[PDB]
Amino acid sequence: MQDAITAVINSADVQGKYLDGAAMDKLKSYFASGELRVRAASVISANAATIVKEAVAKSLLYSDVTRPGGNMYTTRRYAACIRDLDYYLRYATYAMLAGDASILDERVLNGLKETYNSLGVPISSTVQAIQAIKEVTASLVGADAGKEMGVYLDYICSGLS
Amino acid sequence: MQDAITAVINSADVQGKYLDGAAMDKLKSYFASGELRVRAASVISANAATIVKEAVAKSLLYSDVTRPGGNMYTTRRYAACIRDLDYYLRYATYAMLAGDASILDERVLNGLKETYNSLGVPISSTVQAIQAIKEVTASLVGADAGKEMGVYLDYICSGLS
Amino acid sequence: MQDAITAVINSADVQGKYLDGAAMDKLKSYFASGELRVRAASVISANAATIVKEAVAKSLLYSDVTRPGGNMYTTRRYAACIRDLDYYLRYATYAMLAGDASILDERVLNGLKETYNSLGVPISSTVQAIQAIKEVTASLVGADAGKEMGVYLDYICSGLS
Amino acid sequence: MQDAITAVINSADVQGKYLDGAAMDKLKSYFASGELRVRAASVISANAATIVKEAVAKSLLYSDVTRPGGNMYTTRRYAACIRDLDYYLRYATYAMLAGDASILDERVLNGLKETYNSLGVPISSTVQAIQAIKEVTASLVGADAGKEMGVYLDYICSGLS
Amino acid sequence: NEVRRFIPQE
Amino acid sequence: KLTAGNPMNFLGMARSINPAANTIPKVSAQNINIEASVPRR
Amino acid sequence: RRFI
Amino acid sequence: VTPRFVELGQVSAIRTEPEIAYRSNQGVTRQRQQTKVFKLVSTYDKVAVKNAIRAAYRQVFERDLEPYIINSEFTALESKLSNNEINVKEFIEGLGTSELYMKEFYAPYPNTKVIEMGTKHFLGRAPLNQKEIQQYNQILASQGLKAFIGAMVNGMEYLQTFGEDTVPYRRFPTLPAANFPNTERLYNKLTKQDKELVVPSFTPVVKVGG
Amino acid sequence: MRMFRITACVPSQTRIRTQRELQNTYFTKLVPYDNWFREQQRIMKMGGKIVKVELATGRPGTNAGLA
Amino acid sequence: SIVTKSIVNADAEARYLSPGELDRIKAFVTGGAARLRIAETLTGSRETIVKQAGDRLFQKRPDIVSPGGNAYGEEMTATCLRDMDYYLRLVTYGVVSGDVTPIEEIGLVGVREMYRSLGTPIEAVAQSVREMKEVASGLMSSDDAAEASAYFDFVIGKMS
Amino acid sequence: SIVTKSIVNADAEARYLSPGELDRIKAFVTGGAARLRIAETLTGSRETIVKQAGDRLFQKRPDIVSPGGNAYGEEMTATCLRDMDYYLRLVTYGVVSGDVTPIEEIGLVGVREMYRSLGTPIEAVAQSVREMKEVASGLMSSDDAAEASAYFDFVIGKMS
Amino acid sequence: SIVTKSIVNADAEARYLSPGELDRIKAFVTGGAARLRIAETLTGSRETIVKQAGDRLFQKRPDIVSPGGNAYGEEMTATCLRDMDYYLRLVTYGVVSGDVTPIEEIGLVGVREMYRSLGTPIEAVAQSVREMKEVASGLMSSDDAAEASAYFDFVIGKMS
Amino acid sequence: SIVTKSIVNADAEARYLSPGELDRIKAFVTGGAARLRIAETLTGSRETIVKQAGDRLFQKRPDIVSPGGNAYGEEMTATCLRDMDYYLRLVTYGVVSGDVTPIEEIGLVGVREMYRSLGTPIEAVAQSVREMKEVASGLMSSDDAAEASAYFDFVIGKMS
Ligand SMILES: *[C@H](C)[C@H]1/C(=C/c2[nH]c(/C=C3N=C(/C=C4\NC(=O)C(CC)=C4C)C(C)=C\3CCC(=O)O)c(CCC(=O)O)c2C)NC(=O)[C@@H]1C
Ligand SMILES: *[C@H](C)[C@H]1/C(=C/c2[nH]c(/C=C3N=C(/C=C4\NC(=O)C(CC)=C4C)C(C)=C\3CCC(=O)O)c(CCC(=O)O)c2C)NC(=O)[C@@H]1C
Ligand SMILES: *[C@H](C)[C@H]1/C(=C/c2[nH]c(/C=C3N=C(/C=C4\NC(=O)C(CC)=C4C)C(C)=C\3CCC(=O)O)c(CCC(=O)O)c2C)NC(=O)[C@@H]1C
Ligand SMILES: *[C@H](C)[C@H]1/C(=C/c2[nH]c(/C=C3N=C(/C=C4\NC(=O)C(CC)=C4C)C(C)=C\3CCC(=O)O)c(CCC(=O)O)c2C)NC(=O)[C@@H]1C
Ligand SMILES: *[C@H](C)[C@H]1/C(=C/c2[nH]c(/C=C3N=C(/C=C4\NC(=O)C(CC)=C4C)C(C)=C\3CCC(=O)O)c(CCC(=O)O)c2C)NC(=O)[C@@H]1C
Ligand SMILES: *[C@H](C)[C@H]1/C(=C/c2[nH]c(/C=C3N=C(/C=C4\NC(=O)C(CC)=C4C)C(C)=C\3CCC(=O)O)c(CCC(=O)O)c2C)NC(=O)[C@@H]1C
Ligand SMILES: *[C@H](C)[C@H]1/C(=C/c2[nH]c(/C=C3N=C(/C=C4\NC(=O)C(CC)=C4C)C(C)=C\3CCC(=O)O)c(CCC(=O)O)c2C)NC(=O)[C@@H]1C
Ligand SMILES: *[C@H](C)[C@H]1/C(=C/c2[nH]c(/C=C3N=C(/C=C4\NC(=O)C(CC)=C4C)C(C)=C\3CCC(=O)O)c(CCC(=O)O)c2C)NC(=O)[C@@H]1C
Ligand SMILES: *[C@H](C)[C@H]1/C(=C/c2[nH]c(/C=C3N=C(/C=C4\NC(=O)C(CC)=C4C)C(C)=C\3CCC(=O)O)c(CCC(=O)O)c2C)NC(=O)[C@@H]1C
Repeated sequence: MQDAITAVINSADVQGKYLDGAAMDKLKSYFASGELRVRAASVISANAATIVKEAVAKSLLYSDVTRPGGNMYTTRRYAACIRDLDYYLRYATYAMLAGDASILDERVLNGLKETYNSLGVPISSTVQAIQAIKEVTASLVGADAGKEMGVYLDYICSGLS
Repeated sequence: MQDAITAVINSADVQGKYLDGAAMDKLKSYFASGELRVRAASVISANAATIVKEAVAKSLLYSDVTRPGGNMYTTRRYAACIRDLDYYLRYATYAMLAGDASILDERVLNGLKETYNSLGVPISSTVQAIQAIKEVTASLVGADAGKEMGVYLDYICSGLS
Repeated sequence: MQDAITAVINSADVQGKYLDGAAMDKLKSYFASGELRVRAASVISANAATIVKEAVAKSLLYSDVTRPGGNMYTTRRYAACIRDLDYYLRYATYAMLAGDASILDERVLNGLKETYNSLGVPISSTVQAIQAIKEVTASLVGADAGKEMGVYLDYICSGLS
Repeated sequence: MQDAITAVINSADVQGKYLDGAAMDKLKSYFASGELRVRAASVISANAATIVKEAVAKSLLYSDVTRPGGNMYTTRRYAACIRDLDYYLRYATYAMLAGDASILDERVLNGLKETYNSLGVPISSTVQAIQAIKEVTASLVGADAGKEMGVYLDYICSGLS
Repeated sequence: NEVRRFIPQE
Repeated sequence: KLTAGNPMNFLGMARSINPAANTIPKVSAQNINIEASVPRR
Repeated sequence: RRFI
Repeated sequence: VTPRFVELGQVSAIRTEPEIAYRSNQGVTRQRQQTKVFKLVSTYDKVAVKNAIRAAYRQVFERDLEPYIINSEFTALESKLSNNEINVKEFIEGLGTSELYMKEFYAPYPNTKVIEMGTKHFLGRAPLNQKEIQQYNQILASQGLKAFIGAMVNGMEYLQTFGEDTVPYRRFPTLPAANFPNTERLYNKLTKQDKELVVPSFTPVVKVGG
Repeated sequence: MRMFRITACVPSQTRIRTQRELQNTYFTKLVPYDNWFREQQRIMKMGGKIVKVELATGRPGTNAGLA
Repeated sequence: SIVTKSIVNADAEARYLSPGELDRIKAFVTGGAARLRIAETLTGSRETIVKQAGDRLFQKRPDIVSPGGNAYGEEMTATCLRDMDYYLRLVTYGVVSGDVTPIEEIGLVGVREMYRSLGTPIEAVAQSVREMKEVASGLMSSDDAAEASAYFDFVIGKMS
Repeated sequence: SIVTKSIVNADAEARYLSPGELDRIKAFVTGGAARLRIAETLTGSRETIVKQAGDRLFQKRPDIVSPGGNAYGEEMTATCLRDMDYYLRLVTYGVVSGDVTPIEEIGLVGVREMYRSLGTPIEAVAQSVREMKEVASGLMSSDDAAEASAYFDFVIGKMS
Repeated sequence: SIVTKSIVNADAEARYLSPGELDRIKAFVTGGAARLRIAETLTGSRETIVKQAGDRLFQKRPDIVSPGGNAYGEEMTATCLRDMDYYLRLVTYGVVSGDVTPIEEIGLVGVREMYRSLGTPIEAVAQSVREMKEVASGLMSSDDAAEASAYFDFVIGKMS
Repeated sequence: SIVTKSIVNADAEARYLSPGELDRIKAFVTGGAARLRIAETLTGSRETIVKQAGDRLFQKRPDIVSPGGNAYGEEMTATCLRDMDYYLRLVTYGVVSGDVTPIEEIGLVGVREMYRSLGTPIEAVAQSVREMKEVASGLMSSDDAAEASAYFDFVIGKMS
């Protein structure tokens, strides 16, 4: 895992260089964004359950996936689907705070396609659900923070597609 | 895995259907067959060792398979072989009791053809030994039960080739 | 793993025959070199750390491999490369004692390229370090023993490319 | 463990004797009580949660045991205490069905006194609670069944003492 | 009493 | 021809040894008193 | 000991 | 008219048997439910003790031992477990440190594959991450096989999952990422099915130092 | 090898288990000498109380011949 | 199904089913016809069981069907009956199976998470099943009702 | 017995006995008079069962009663027939108890190791039991023979 | 061989061979010609070794060649003598290799399962190995015979 | 980094970052300029920090720069100062990140293996870092020195 700060440090380390003025500019840019990221993260955590509930309502419910024979059908599978959506939102919040998507490549996407394809989880439906999560959280945290969270939720979706 | 009852139940659940007339018929048919299944199962277990012994004697003894250079040569390989035959008889009896071959797909055939090709186990000889097991079991359980075991032992044979 | 003696014994057992003259000569050949192999394994085990240390000093140090951005850079990756060279010398010594590279095939090379490719370990640099292990080892076990050790250190290098 | 049936068998096995008339007259007695035992065991199973609730209410609740400083205080301990009372009623039902307290010796009292002593679980209050379970049980299954259930709850109480 | 053979069954 | 391990290769040896089977024994569970004949070391 |  | 609540539970269009079979077996395998967990709660029942022991052999060695032993080398270990002198955890470690285990799942494979077969047998799962692969690779490189088994079975994860009285069993972990599919690939192969590494190493996302 | 015979009472902290648990709560077991430090640390971290420790096998003070 | 459970248990111990297990399966298949009749009763009266249960439910929990409630309106109310229909259907699966396994595997594992996410008062779902149990009991003999109630009671316990 | 077996299974799941399990017990404790009848038959005719089966075994396996055989001589032949009486006795325990656990715990755990240390060809011991089964069948009605057949077959399967 | 036995032992401890392990490999290679001579003796005299051992065996165990016995009849006797030749060929593998690894992996691993399935009495197979050991130990010097005996005895100990 | 460290701590518990963690992150970003100034100070005076500290080290440990010492000779002496430069740069990474993981992952995991392989006396390396901590501390105010000292002490505490 790598955040915005360690991205600067790693780029200097691979060249064996101390941090110069340009590198300090990048760290300053991230420090200036810190307040925005922290406030958004606290709002999302306090509303995580409701964010997913509304994302599910507008994207999954009353469709083939919830009718008998569907992948979300049965209480276990419905519960697993909500749990997965909780994970995506929680790791996007990590990524948004870190300002770096590498956590998504490492702790979310690694082997995810293989998992879903072996279970028969509908990839398009989960992508539509995450996009619904992106829309819902944007209307909660604002356009600027909504667009920042949109990057990391869109990163997950592009990983799955 | 699924038995005859849960196959009907699960296929009804996938379609969101209460058990209709056709389903009730299938359940009645399995219930009527139940007594003969438990009797055959009790017979096979009492004769499991003797069944495999006779099947090996009549299919895999005094051939090039048991001689040096044959895949049954050496005691460890001979033991592994008759251990394998014991697997097929026991799981074929599970499937007979369940009235459903799914346990064979799940707990017997998964990866078996690959495993035998890796170790050089001759599948042709193996299917012959299973066929011999089919003949020997039929003589002990009867004709009706013998055919039922024949179905599932044949299922294993066809899954090997 | 099979050693030279095992290969002779297995070559005859697979035919189900006693050891004839030709097999006895293969055993005699191995018996002749027993002191050569045992003496070399004694000195190698005495100088294992030294052989790797000087093989690294002569092959990897003060190059871009150990400088920032090189795969040996960072203390963690330095230790990992040292540990790997300890493997290759200890297993090459096993192969030399056994007069047979089966142990290298089974315990070393199986999946090694997959591992290194996933971690980004440079093969060519790894081959240089092993070849340097060979030259250092030869200067310590004499020329005859270093010739036999070279066969099995070359075997690893061949299996890596 | 041993039930009433296997107690008769064991008394004959250790003498190497086939069950004689007197031994059969023991087995007839147990077969004659089978109906009442099975009836009572079904009543308790249906009222199990209710029995402990009522036994707890008249024995533990609103005393120092449940108040701060008492060993039932805190939710963990209250729940653990009810879980233990669930144990006692359920295992005494086993011993009632079998007509033999051996299962109590092997699965209830084996190491219980040492465990309670180390954790500070008060025995006297646990005995008081069990006695309440006995009285509540008696009012629900009858007089003779409650007499037999009382025998096996008294066995635990004296066992704990 | 049976006499077992050492020939492969056909 | 016969290959290695084939029991035919020892048929000649088996006939040469010509092992002597025990005579069909004269035993009868009917005549045996079980409780009296079982050793009591 | 030389690194050159 | 058809009651609305009936229409709200209806399946669109007719479903053919293929669709029915696919939909009936979708999701996590029923093997997660259709199993038995051997938890030795007492040593009075010798039949249960023996059943737990034989399950232990099948878990650690992947099948019954008879066709690849001459005589049993675990008899004293079974005697200790049966006499309540050790626990199931000690019995399980005794199996992993045995010469039989070394022959079966150490000598035929490189230490990289020894790691994943180790976690499969004793933890029920594929290795978590590269840190875990590193941690066990150093143990194998420096102390050998017995140290590796001892590390797994005496770790906090083992005790929290299987405890002292329970035979390990196949797990279906949800987290972390890739643990479920890797564990699935390990447990969907027969013994000696092939000589391939399921988890040779985790491809790093950010190379520290490179 | 040297072995300890240890008695320990390990409570339950974050769950109310419903199966029988006495066997994994208060137990006496043999621990190889080379595992006791690690095992003792683990029991301590799980909240366990080590109630008795004995050197069941081996002798105190041995320098050579530990097996 | 006891048949699946026995095979699972037997294969976990790598053994043939014991004589006791085979006897249980024998008694299970013999009692199949009585189980099937009870299933037919519940299956036949499906629509009236749900409708009357729903009316009883709304009588004693009017909030859930009044404005602001989870089931307020025609569509949401039908969904509530649809859910009740689901659980009645699972009860028939269990009745025929002779076991709660179809009930638990299909409609109870994680049910609490599902209804919490939807904002459905779970204690009212448990009430609805209680209502269906009372209605169904009055459509079958006392013995038949007692056998069917174990499956209704299983659902109710898991919703509490 | 049947009761202990049910309790053990129920205890392994930390639950009260199922109403079905309480049905098998209830039927057993009311059908027991027939079980005692089978035990009386086998007990009363144990001598003829063992001796007729013993003679049948020696017909099929004369070698075991020949010089070099494990039962050669009257002292060993008596001991062989003595072991047959044991296993017949253990079968009456199984029939009366309604379960094989009495049999397995007395005479089948480690039976291979005992007969290995003695030199007895356990296969022949399996043959003797199925000889006693055939002779016992003739002394009993079909239904009685089927009831006792499971406990005979169980012993045979655990010697084979 | 002794080489693979040592290597596997050291590899499991992530270590080089100890001084003692190298010592016995050095001794093994030094005394190689003596082992090849002992192996040469057994191979040349195999026919007389097995026959005279086969003859001795059946005189101690006449039952196995009597009716019902495993080796009853000439054809089964021929199979039994074949098995003796197998285990003779394996003893010569043991001597040349200095380790019982060729014996275990070819003829002892799982052997009890093989002979149990065939009904062959295992203790009688061990006896036939004794007989071959005696016939063999009289065809060579005591020192050579003593080395050969150790490998015969290993089989006798494991089969017994 | 402080952000990564708290994220991995929160992920390990499958939870969102706690208010305490979020407040620590907020303070760190808001005090960001003060830390970068300290890193700028260390970076700019890296030549004199390493040279003076290296000069002091060889006075404190003359053996390492004597015949048979690991740093004997100008070339080995250069590599020792290079290594000190490595560790100083890592300290500046730790300063700006508010966490030691960048130091640990780059230059402390396996450091004992690396230096024992090279023959370097590791405790003298701890001394060299210690010397750099004094020289650096004397180039800044006490409060700034305290912030940098924590990371110097972490390196010292790990190698030593
Ligand atoms: C009626 C007693 C209560 C009630 C019900 C209610 N449910 C929903 C919505 C859903 N219910 C389910 C249920 C299931 N799916 C399954 O797979 C299973 C097992 C087979 C069950 C029980 C689902 C999945 C939904 C989501 C909608 C969909 O089916 O796609 C609602 C509507 C909630 C909303 O806002 O949409 C209602 C009203 N509500 C009450 O208040 C009663 C206590
Ligand atoms: C919801 C939008 C969709 C859906 C979900 C669904 N998922 C599963 C099963 C699993 N989901 C995961 C996912 C992860 N594991 C991880 O570690 C991470 C990284 C953060 C992720 C994303 C896994 C591993 C599984 C399998 C294991 C498990 O379920 O515990 C299911 C099936 C559950 C089942 O028990 O069968 C479902 C239903 N399904 C849909 O239809 C939606 C589109
Ligand atoms: C002779 C001392 C005893 C004896 C022998 C006997 N064996 C068989 C049959 C077989 N024996 C083997 C043995 C081996 N195969 C191997 O690969 C190895 C190691 C290389 C061994 C030892 C096998 C495989 C068989 C099966 C026959 C076949 O070759 O295909 C028999 C005949 C069994 C029958 O009834 O057919 C006999 C008689 N029997 C005794 O009584 C002696 C104590
Ligand atoms: C006997 C009729 C034939 C024969 C058999 C033979 N099999 C093996 C090895 C294995 N067989 C299996 C098969 C299974 N394992 C399972 O768990 C199941 C599912 C229930 C099956 C079907 C496996 C996995 C192995 C390898 C692992 C193991 O042995 O435990 C061998 C040994 C091969 C070797 O090289 O050792 C043999 C000899 N061989 C024949 O010639 C017969 C035709
Ligand atoms: C040294 C010459 C080169 C080098 C090595 C290097 N290797 C790793 C990591 C690993 N190496 C292995 C190797 C093996 N495992 C086995 O079981 C066997 C058979 C004996 C071998 C050879 C493994 C499994 C790993 C991963 C686990 C671990 O690191 O302990 C690294 C680290 C890579 C990383 O970034 O993690 C390195 C540096 N690197 C070079 O540049 C040299 C040319
Ligand atoms: C009030 C919002 C709800 C309510 C409360 C209620 N509680 C009881 C009885 C008890 N409450 C407790 C609780 C605790 N004990 C502890 O140690 C802890 C941790 C601090 C807690 C929370 C206990 C143990 C009891 C038992 C009585 C006793 O203290 O001895 C009652 C009485 C129930 C009865 O029938 O006696 C009530 C009424 N009831 C409601 O309906 C509200 C939702
Ligand atoms: C035989 C001469 C006498 C006899 C023996 C007997 N012993 C037990 C039970 C046990 N014996 C041991 C002993 C050991 N286990 C070991 O691992 C070792 C060290 C290598 C030894 C010495 C143990 C531990 C037990 C208990 C556990 C177990 O069953 O293995 C029994 C069985 C008692 C019972 O009912 O469980 C018996 C019969 N009995 C005699 O009468 C002989 C005089
Ligand atoms: C209730 C009447 C009294 C009470 C109970 C209480 N018990 C515990 C903890 C444990 N209770 C047991 C008992 C058993 N476990 C079993 O498996 C069985 C055999 C079937 C029995 C009888 C055990 C083992 C424990 C410890 C482990 C665990 O809880 O799983 C507690 C909590 C102790 C603590 O401090 O953690 C309590 C409160 N306490 C009273 O005051 C009542 C009089
Ligand atoms: C100086 C205080 C001490 C000292 C130093 C010394 N080091 C070496 C050689 C090397 N040092 C390293 C170190 C690192 N590589 C990394 O990636 C990291 C980043 C954190 C570190 C710290 C390496 C890799 C080498 C090898 C040479 C190379 O750079 O390629 C030497 C030379 C030893 C030799 O014989 O060549 C010396 C002298 N020596 C002392 O005595 C001081 C205590």
